[PDB]
Amino acid sequence: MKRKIIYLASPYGFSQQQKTLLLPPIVRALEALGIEVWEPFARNNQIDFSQADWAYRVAQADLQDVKNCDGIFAVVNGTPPDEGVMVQLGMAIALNKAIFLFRDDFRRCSDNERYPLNLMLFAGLPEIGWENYYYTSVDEIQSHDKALYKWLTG
Amino acid sequence: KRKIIYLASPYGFSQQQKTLLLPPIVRALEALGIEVWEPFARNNQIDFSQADWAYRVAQADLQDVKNCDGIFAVVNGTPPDEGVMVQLGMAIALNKAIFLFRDDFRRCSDNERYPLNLMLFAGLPEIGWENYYYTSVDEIQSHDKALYKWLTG
Amino acid sequence: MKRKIIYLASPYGFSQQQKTLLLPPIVRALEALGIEVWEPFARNNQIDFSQADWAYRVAQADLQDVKNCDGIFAVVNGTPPDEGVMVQLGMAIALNKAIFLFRDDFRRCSDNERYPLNLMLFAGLPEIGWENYYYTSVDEIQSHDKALYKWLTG
Amino acid sequence: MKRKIIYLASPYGFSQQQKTLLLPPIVRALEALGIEVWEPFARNNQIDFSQADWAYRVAQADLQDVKNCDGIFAVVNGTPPDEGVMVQLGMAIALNKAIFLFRDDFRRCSDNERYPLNLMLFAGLPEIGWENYYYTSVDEIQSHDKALYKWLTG
Ligand SMILES: Nc1nc(Cl)nc2c1ncn2[C@@H]1O[C@H](CO)[C@@H](O)[C@@H]1F
Ligand SMILES: Nc1nc(Cl)nc2c1ncn2[C@@H]1O[C@H](CO)[C@@H](O)[C@@H]1F
Ligand SMILES: Nc1nc(Cl)nc2c1ncn2[C@@H]1O[C@H](CO)[C@@H](O)[C@@H]1F
Ligand SMILES: Nc1nc(Cl)nc2c1ncn2[C@@H]1O[C@H](CO)[C@@H](O)[C@@H]1F
Ligand SMILES: [Mg+2]
Ligand SMILES: [Mg+2]
Repeated sequence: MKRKIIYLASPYGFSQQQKTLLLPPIVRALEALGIEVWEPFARNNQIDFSQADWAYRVAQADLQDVKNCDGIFAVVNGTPPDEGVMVQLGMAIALNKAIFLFRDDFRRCSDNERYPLNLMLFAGLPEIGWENYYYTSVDEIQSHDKALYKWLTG
Repeated sequence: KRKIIYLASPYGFSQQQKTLLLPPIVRALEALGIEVWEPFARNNQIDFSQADWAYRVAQADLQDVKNCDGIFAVVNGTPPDEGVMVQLGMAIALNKAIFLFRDDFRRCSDNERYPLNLMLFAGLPEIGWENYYYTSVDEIQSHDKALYKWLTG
Repeated sequence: MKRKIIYLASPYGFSQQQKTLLLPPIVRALEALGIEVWEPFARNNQIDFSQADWAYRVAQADLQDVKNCDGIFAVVNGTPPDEGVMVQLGMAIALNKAIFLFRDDFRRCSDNERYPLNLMLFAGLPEIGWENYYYTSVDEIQSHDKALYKWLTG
Repeated sequence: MKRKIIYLASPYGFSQQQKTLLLPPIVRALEALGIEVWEPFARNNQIDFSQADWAYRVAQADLQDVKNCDGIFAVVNGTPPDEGVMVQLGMAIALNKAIFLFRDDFRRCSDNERYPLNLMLFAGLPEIGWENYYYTSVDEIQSHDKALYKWLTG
């Protein structure tokens, strides 16, 4: 059937080693669920970075990808989470996309007891049961008891 | 008549920043005839004894961005605040007017065109985005920049 | 009560509003205790930024000032705390300077349950009683029940 | 003769995927030069993390490790660099250890023209030729033309 499209938002493309070693396993786990993965660092591989307007066109391309995804899978590691990822997450919330968060970072960093991060990151998630959309390890992505799988199966 | 600006900032996280940094910016925005929605003030009366206060603040902030006319996002720091970034994103996706403020003199970015991550500028024009980018509090009321022009059609 | 030299390490010089509104109140609070305050953004205001070596000169003068102060007063607001403040805090720890920390940020941001920040920031403070060196408001700075006041009388 | 000891300071132990996949390749790059690698997350994995005082014990062990290493190899990826790495780098500078910086993150984030990061990170490096101590990929670590190799071989 038409594979669901996930926009995989991450800061992992800014580092040589992270792009090479951290992203492929996450892409693989998502694809093992039957997902069509739009990964921005891969999807922008061929830009003419010769050109001065390259940054604006990457921004417009990323904006179109988020508007056309079915859901976002946002890597929100780091203190704080990446600002580009955060802009993409807020776009997804406002457009009623499916929302899934990933953080295998064990530091807690927040102003509230309910959420391990700034509360805005959870605005598009339900009040009760948001943890089902919150993944804390790559091997958890495949879980039939978590929200990504449930969302794929109607 | 007056347009509504959502003033997104991390300045409510420090007692000193909330009292000393925010009022001057609120004053500058109001002196242009803008009705300013400042989230830390607008949620002063939310029951912070309750466990669900974080969810109610998040929905209130989401509703405010949906109902504001523009966002005025304080994007100081390396990197800019993540909640501000989420709210700027809602605003871009909802076709709100967008204005950015950064009086931080550090450059922190992935590109030479823009002083920050290019996603922050996704909702601004390709040419002339700098007219929407304020680098000092006293620049806010400048008649040559985008905020004043936006009020006067 | 002695006139000891405090190096006042902060990121508040990087923002125009912060430099003029947040930093002076902390300078005054320390000076109200009879401290000689070494504030780096003012102390290096007489440097020649016109030529390209100004960053190496400022880095060296900051290093000397930590070498010669009696204690550091590190403003460790932000998520995370400022990296230059962090380097200078590490210099002061290794140099056995007195250590005092300031955080009026409400957000707890940490690896661990003992301390509100990354544990390394506290390596130079006692195992028990470190709270007495940890200041969470401008008003608290002058309290005679906290370590800064007692250090001046020692 | 005793092998030179490098303290490998990084935030990579806070993320399960980063600890597993990013650290081993760097440890191997350093060991292939004959270095004894002190990596803090592994060196403290035997501490009893059920007890409340573990945070203090890790801080003191990290402090002692920096005092007893010959050099530090500081992973300063991220915006900004990790605050614990920064404290450990500051300790290393004040204690006249050899200093080496690693950043394969292509984002530039700084207050100056000369350096790609906050100028304090370079205070322990010479004014001229500091780039020789600054590594931008795992593959560069072994370069016979950069400062680590020269430091090992007199
Ligand atoms: N320079 C950039 N290149 C690419 Cl391919 N993507 C970028 C860039 N800057 C920001 N982004 C986008 O924003 C996030 C990283 O900040 C990613 O989800 C996505 F890559
Ligand atoms: N705790 C918070 N309270 C309020 Cl009223 N707003 C918050 C809170 N945490 C995050 N935010 C929202 O996100 C931004 C700061 O992260 C602000 O624009 C806005 F306040
Ligand atoms: N550009 C800088 N100028 C001065 Cl005077 N000090 C600086 C600069 N960049 C970093 N620092 C120093 O490091 C910290 C800020 O990162 C301060 O404690 C101290 F100011
Ligand atoms: N929880 C921590 N455990 C260990 Cl072993 N080291 C830590 C911890 N938190 C901070 N650090 C130290 O500071 C840096 C990470 O912030 C590392 O160089 C070193 F690990
Ligand atoms: Mg099919
Ligand atoms: Mg299955």
